[PDB]
Amino acid sequence: TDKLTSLRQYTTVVADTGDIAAMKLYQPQDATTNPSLILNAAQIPEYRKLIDDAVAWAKQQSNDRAQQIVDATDKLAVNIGLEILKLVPGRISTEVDARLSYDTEASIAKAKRLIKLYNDAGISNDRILIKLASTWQGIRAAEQLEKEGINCNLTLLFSFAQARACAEAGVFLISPYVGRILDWYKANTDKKEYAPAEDPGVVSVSEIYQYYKEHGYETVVMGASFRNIGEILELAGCDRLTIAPTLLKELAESEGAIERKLSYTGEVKARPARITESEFLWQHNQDPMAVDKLAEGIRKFAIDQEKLEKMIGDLL
Amino acid sequence: TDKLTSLRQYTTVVADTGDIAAMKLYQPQDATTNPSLILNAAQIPEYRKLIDDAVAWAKQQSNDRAQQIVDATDKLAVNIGLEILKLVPGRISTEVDARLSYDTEASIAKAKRLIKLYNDAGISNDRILIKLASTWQGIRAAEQLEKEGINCNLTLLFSFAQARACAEAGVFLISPYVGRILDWYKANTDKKEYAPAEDPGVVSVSEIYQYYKEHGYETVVMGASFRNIGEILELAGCDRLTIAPTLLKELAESEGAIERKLSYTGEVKARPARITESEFLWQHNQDPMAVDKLAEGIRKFAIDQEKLEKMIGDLL
Ligand SMILES: *[C@@H]1[C@@H](O)[C@H]([C@H](O)COP(=O)(O)O)O[C@H]1O
Ligand SMILES: *[C@@H]1[C@@H](O)[C@H]([C@H](O)COP(=O)(O)O)O[C@H]1O
Repeated sequence: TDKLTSLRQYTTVVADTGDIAAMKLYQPQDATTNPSLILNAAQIPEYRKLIDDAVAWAKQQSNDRAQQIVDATDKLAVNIGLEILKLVPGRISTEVDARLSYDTEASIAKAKRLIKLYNDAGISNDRILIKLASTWQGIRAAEQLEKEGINCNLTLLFSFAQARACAEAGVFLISPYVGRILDWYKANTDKKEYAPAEDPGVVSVSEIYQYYKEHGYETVVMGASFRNIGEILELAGCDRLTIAPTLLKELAESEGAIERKLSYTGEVKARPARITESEFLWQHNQDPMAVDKLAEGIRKFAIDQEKLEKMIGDLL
Repeated sequence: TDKLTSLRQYTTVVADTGDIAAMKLYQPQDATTNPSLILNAAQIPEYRKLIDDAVAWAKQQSNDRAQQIVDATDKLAVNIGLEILKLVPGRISTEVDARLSYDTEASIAKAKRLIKLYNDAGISNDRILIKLASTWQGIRAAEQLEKEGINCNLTLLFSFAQARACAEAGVFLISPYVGRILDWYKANTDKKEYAPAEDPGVVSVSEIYQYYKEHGYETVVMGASFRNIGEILELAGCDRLTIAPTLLKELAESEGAIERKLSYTGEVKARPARITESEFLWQHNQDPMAVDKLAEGIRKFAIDQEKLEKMIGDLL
């Protein structure tokens, strides 16, 4: 058989898309969305119903334009999640407004709001991951949310400091990036070609996986952001991998068996003291890639939130 | 006469160097040092005495190598400052260990330590600025230090969020950058030639000046980091400008009178509520230049601190 089937021996495959067609085709365990994917899925003609339903629902919650905008955008994201959950047996990841990324209290509130919308639609918390940026503030939000029974997907994870802080916070899942790290290295160094094992994103996630397993952390490691199938294959054995339909298709069309790459077979090591905020900030900012890309990914998801709001505002 | 004399009609000229020769030649009101300048000034043959004196003093404070390293490096910076104060009637800026930049409590302690060294040498606080990075943690450190009669120079100021937070903290002085902003724009955009008025660093400091004066803030605005004399001339009227000997020389050798560029002639405007940490983080991270350059400048100054420590460690 094919490399997607072979990968699935080792790794739980997750579909990184808001498109239900992919869920039907690849029958993934979980799915991930993000504000950009929500904005793109809103353009799928067959999703016009979901948009109109979100708007109609919002208009019934209040007579305030600003609030209708927020209600409609949140309901759209949730409506898309609900369609996906009809077709995937595991989790949907739904991302909070990235404008809240440096605000712990606002992020906790938004997570609870999205959870409420799902719960009111009949979906329990065991089917949802609230996805948010792994800034210090986001990690602290997640720590509290997990204590209150809300499982999170900590994302935009670039530096080891972020990885460590997320594990120490006991978050349900992390989605550390591969592809965006490659992007940075291609843009900021003269090496524009990497063998899969030397891809800096592959190295990053591999190192994270090892750290997590060597210290007995239970946080799920889900690689995210991919540019090529080689990156994915180098991470075979990662707990989960979230992969866009384009690369799911490439894997399914690639013949051959693959070997497991990521394993931990040793003893559990004693954990350090928790990283402090000051230590986290020092260490994250040692990493010029992580500095740039965390801030950038937040800015970009925030822009897409604003674009979604503009789309919705025009329909009220 | 010359452009340096002409500039001095409008702006207090400060010498950006650890080299006493410059203080004698240009007779500046104040001087600024930084960890890189301290490392460089340590290489001036005539400063060997200052180094040997710092090491000998350190060895008398303790028999602990780690502590001697810190004591000697701090004493060297102060010894250089003391030499400069013999030749300048105003302030010396002496910068704290940049490794402390994301640690408010450690930064407060270091500032007080340096102040103690100066005070023990007979120098009062009205002659000293403790220089530190304008991270949130540094601004909070400075806010407290000012309440305790220690005047600070908040530096590595790139974003407007930083400028606003520094003003709101009531810091004695800021040293926002011009030249490093130009550096970033040349490296990250296709425009590698700027007319002085369009130089993004000039624009940054000009905007900061306007904001400070329009809201009645008393914090001194001292432009820092220069790549050419045109940048400096565009800021004629800035409260202070700290300028390296190379450009002081260029200004002194340029004939011609210059006009004042930076002025505020209006009414005092009401201040907003204080920017919160979350707002500050959001706004700072909107600025990819500021994101990169704040973290980078900290990393670089920290490296120079380590290099200084290596030099000292070798002499114990
Ligand atoms: C959410 C998930 O949807 C995304 C995605 O995997 C990133 O992919 P690129 O945009 O291709 O880098 O990342 C998580 O934050
Ligand atoms: C301290 C001061 O010494 C420096 C200096 O002005 C920066 O100049 P470049 O190194 O040429 O950009 O800046 C303050 O932090």
